[PDB]
Amino acid sequence: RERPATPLLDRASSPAELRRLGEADLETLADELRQYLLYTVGQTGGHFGAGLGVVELTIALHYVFDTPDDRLVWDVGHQAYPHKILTERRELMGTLRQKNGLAAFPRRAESEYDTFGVGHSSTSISAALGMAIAARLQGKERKSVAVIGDGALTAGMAFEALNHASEVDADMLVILNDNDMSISHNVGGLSNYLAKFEELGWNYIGPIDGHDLPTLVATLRNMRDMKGPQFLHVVTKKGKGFAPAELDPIGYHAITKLGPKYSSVFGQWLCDMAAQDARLLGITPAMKEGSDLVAFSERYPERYFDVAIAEQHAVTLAAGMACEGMKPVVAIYSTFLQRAYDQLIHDVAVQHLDVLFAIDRAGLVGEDGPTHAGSFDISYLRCIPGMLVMTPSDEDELRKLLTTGYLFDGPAAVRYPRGSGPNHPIDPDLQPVEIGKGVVRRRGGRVALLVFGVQLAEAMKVAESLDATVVDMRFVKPLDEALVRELAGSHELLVTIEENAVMGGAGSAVGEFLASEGLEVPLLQLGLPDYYVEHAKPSEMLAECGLDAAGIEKAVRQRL
Amino acid sequence: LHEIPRERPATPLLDRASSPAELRRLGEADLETLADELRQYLLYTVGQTGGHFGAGLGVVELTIALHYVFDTPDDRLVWDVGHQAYPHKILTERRELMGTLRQKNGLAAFPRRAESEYDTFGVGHSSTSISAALGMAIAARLQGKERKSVAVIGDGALTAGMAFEALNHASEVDADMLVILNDNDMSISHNVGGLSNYELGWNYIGPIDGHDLPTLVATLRNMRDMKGPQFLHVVTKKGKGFAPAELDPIGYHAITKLTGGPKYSSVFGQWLCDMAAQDARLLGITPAMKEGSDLVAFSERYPERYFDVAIAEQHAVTLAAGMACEGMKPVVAIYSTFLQRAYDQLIHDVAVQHLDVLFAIDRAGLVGEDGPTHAGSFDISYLRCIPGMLVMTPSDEDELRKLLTTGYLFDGPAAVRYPRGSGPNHPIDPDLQPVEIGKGVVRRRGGRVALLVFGVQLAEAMKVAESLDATVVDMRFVKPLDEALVRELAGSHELLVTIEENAVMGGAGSAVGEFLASEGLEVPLLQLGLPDYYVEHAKPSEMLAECGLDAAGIEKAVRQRL
Ligand SMILES: Cc1ncc(C[n+]2csc(CCOP(=O)(O)OP(=O)(O)O)c2C)c(N)n1
Ligand SMILES: Cc1ncc(C[n+]2csc(CCOP(=O)(O)OP(=O)(O)O)c2C)c(N)n1
Ligand SMILES: [Ca+2]
Ligand SMILES: [Ca+2]
Ligand SMILES: [Ca+2]
Ligand SMILES: [Ca+2]
Ligand SMILES: [Ca+2]
Ligand SMILES: [Mg+2]
Ligand SMILES: [Mg+2]
Repeated sequence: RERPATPLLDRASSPAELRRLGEADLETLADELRQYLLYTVGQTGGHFGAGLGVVELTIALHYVFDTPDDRLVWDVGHQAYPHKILTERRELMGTLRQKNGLAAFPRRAESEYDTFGVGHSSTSISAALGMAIAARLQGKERKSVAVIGDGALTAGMAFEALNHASEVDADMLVILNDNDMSISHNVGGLSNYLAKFEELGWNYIGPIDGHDLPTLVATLRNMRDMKGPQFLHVVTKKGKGFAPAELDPIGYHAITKLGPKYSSVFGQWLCDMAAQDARLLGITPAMKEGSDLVAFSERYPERYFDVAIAEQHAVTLAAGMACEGMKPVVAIYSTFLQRAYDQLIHDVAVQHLDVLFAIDRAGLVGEDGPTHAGSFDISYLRCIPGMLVMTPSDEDELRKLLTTGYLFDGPAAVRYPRGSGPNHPIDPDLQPVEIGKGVVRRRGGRVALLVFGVQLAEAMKVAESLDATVVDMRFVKPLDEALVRELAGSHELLVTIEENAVMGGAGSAVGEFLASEGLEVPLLQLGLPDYYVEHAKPSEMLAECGLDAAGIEKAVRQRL
Repeated sequence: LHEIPRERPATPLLDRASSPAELRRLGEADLETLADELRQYLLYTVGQTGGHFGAGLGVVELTIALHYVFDTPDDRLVWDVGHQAYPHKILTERRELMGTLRQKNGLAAFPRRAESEYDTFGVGHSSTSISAALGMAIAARLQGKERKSVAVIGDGALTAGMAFEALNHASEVDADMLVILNDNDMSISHNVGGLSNYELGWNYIGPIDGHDLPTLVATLRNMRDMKGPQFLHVVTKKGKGFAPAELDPIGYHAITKLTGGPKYSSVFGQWLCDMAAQDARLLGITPAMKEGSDLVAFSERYPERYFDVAIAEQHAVTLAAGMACEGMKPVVAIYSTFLQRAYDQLIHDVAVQHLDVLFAIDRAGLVGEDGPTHAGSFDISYLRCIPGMLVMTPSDEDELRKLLTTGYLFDGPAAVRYPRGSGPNHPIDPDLQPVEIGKGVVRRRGGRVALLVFGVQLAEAMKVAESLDATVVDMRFVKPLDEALVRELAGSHELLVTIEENAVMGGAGSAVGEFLASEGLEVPLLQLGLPDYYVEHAKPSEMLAECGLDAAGIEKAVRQRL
């Protein structure tokens, strides 16, 4: 495709210009906007289907509300490409999700029309409420509007926000963008009720057709000046306007521009262990596709649990299953495990319950940017007593360490990144490895590289030119102290490498052990720096952070 | 009743109901006399040891009925939070152990699995019961076992987001479980919330009188045998049967068994008021902990800038984010152990956007008889790894005031952590002045050993330092760490010692170690802090001594390294 002809959209580069068009033009503007959207997303890749579902709703909102003075908050923000296109950024969409281009989601630093950097779901009601409370105290006459999906509304913090808005009699509008969809279909008790609020203290209106610009513009006009907590139920269709996205809402949730993934390796381990042990239970907070429980859910429907977007519940539910003697596996991205932290600590680890966490998207995740980076799980997990914390270096180690944490009688974490690995051979057996034991991959001298994770291949390259010792550390928390102690006595430099924050990370565990035993060897900690890495392709981000061979080699040489 | 008995009461029927099995052999005509005896024993023993008071009083009839109608321990009973579960413990082979309650080596504060097969789920934090119960019911049905599952959740606990996530899921799996809403119109403070002022797939019964044993047994029997998501609305009174407690539900939430400086939370409360008197932008947030965090005076003087979000730690932090987007200045008062539940909101909504939000982290460190479920053991570890966080550890009351001011005036996310209880009782500067960020204060010049203290062990460290003639630093700042001072002491002394009331793993001491390693400074480093296990409940002094964090334990560790 090439740049579609869109003369009307070209007269609506900002809400004020859009607000100078006539209602008779909005209908045509929608077709134009859908065309430009389809065009640019095909040029760069990105999220697709949900943006198409809110083209009409996004036009109406900027037409009826005094944005940017009126505050508009988008939940998740993956459906916000139309919003960006109408807020001075249409002509920059060709840079979307590229280094130094537009970010994946609304970002305050990127435009005055983005009230709240989003990425994680279910924060919009809370943020809109806070803006509304502040606006009221300062006597401003601002509208506060939150657009939340029926999937994002399943999170507990959205219930908390709706309860609190009722309490403070907040003048805000919550717009429920109900399209019956999540990434997968929306499965949950609330989804069933949405198919068929006022009790909670909200003035409910709708449902209305979210693709009826005349109705949308009239409904919004009326609700725009009503007082107190207002709730508009709108019904949209994911992929509206593109036939094969309407047919395939899951596949067209996001598209690419016009060796097995680690998550696939996890999924076959899950199926293989389930065939061998009837105790296994697989849990995901609405990420069946991403974490890849697809086969598992089809082959063992009775042992598969999609808890919706409820990371907290996912974890405490696993704890309860562990009380009865089952073996739950919580599949969760490193960034989303931040939201279940208290359940991991209080309900699982304090009780030393037997729960395995399969921590995907560990490290840098690329175009989705810093809201989704898996930068912290080794730091936040390893300070927790009882936690077995593991960092596989390739597909085969992922399988083995899954097996090892699974069989371990206690809470265990295996983290691994998005994408593929060095494509080494995978042993089909299902046997564990000894806990707390590293593996020496290269016997060298002078400098030793203690690798926790998938930088091992890069460290081996470094090691051929330096003749370094290379250790495939497998465990962070049950640290292999004996190995570290001998390495510290036989080398002049220990170098730790990890795709995790340097502060509090795996290298610091080595450092703590060094300090406690009075071992005086020099130590160089390589890992993620103390700032939020800007979106780019994963290799660009790794290079920026010095976690490619060139970066590792340079830092090692300069230390020596 | 009007007095707490000082001598063990006569409880002939209670003595015949030492476990549910024998409780179930009594007759309906006896349960109401059992309840009266249970209530008397409860008052007696809680007056002997201290403990949670009013919430158990209100579930005395409910607990009797439950163990009478349900086949416990085979049927799964899960108590939410667990502070109301003393009667549950009295009826489950522990009545004669209640005299050890909340003491070192005695019964714990909450139900705990390793303490009794009658405690299906260790609790302390709230709102986990529906999840844990739904988890047990799913397993039971897959193992083909016919057991019942029951969660007893208070109206306060039900304001939490996870409880909603659990109700939505239970209805979706069509789980065979009973949720009982123990509704007494009360949290710790009055229950403030939209849910308070008041289909998802459950079968709702009630409300019913939670103190009428015959309706309870009748209804419970009925619902024990119904299928699918079952939901019983029961209404109780906090303090039922102890007049003074029904007249003051807040003051009798917990009691002491039957002089110093201000509490750190009281210092915070005073700081919050003074700073609100001079800045009209300041907003105070607590998730239902107005008393504990001590926003009492603030909430009375500045009602329009005080926000209690109920037991909703997550909304609390993201609300603050939004307040700061409009130029207001939110202060989130939150316990270390409870900030664990809003970690994602701090990181993604606050830290990633560098929003101006101050976190006053109370109950940092060991918290005493409440035991490991409430310990503030990790906040230094889980916050210092987050980019953009200013992380601060005051050593006394005046330091607390100064670092609150520093964190507030700082434009961005700041955190000030402090323990429960009182400090060394040093003069407090009435002014509102900040200190320079990232700079420690040399409080003693010695030699050979340098103590780098992050927080309230400073006084104990100063005692060891005078005995050893050591150098002592009051570090004040973990995350913008005083790199120049550490480096100076590393060349000057033979041993650096780090002291903090936080896990050694990932703690402030390891921030020092990270710094030494990156500059290749090779000085011996001894890290004192909290060990890598869960410290069993005791008096705070007893827990701190177990961890080596009093003057004697510090000196022993130092002198032993030397
Ligand atoms: C806390 C959290 N967990 C998981 C995700 C992964 N995720 C990205 S989009 C999405 C589903 C969106 O569903 P919905 O709210 O209805 O938006 P829609 O696409 O249906 O318009 C999910 C689960 C997330 N963004 N945040
Ligand atoms: C996540 C969390 N936040 C805060 C607390 C503090 N807390 C302990 S007990 C209590 C009140 C709970 O009220 P409720 O559930 O209604 O039981 P009641 O005391 O009325 O019987 C609170 C807020 C907690 N236990 N957990
Ligand atoms: Ca796709
Ligand atoms: Ca083999
Ligand atoms: Ca060789
Ligand atoms: Ca160790
Ligand atoms: Ca530093
Ligand atoms: Mg949806
Ligand atoms: Mg209550």
